[PDB]
Amino acid sequence: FIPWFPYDGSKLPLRPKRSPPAS
Amino acid sequence: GQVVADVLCEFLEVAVHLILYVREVYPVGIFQKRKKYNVPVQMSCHPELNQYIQDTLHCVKPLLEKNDVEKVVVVILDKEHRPVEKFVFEITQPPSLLSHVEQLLAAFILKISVCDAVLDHNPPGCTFTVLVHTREAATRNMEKIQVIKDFPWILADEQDVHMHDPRLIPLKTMTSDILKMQLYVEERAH
Repeated sequence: FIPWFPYDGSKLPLRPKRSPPAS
Repeated sequence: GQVVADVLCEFLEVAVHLILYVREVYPVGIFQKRKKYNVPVQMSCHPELNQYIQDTLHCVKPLLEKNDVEKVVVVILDKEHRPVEKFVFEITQPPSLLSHVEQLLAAFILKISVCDAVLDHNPPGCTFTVLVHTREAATRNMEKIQVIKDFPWILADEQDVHMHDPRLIPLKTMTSDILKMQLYVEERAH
């Protein structure tokens, strides 16, 4: 088993600006 | 057009709902037992939580139709906003009577349950966020994911993403003419 897309510090991913409701 | 992007979002919604249940990000009182892909799952009945998950995947869907998704990651963060766990869905799309896709997606849902047995319990008070790794660099076109007007997306930075030498827990790997997808867990040492 090997991951197909190893963690690349150059290409940062997208993240929702909002946060989910707290528990 | 083509529809495997439509079934991936509903799968990711079911997978996110199940991860929040198995990793205990939310109390059992907001979850109910439903059936998806002919397997029992625990779906959230919290409206604000459901609207967050749906608004997240409603923006991921157009990127899947364009073949612009490497990874969709569910990230569990401790009370100090540090990633304690990452559920990485590596996605590849190679070039309608296809319940084969569902029976293949159902196997990913069945594997998620084993996280309760192989992962150490998360700290109390954890939250979560979703990371989307587009194929084309997100900085090139930031507007491609801003499909919902009151649900903006921003670039994550290293604090939301980085974990120092995390333990890798492989869950499932599938290769087919239909779909190629891997699911594994990056777990903090702790």
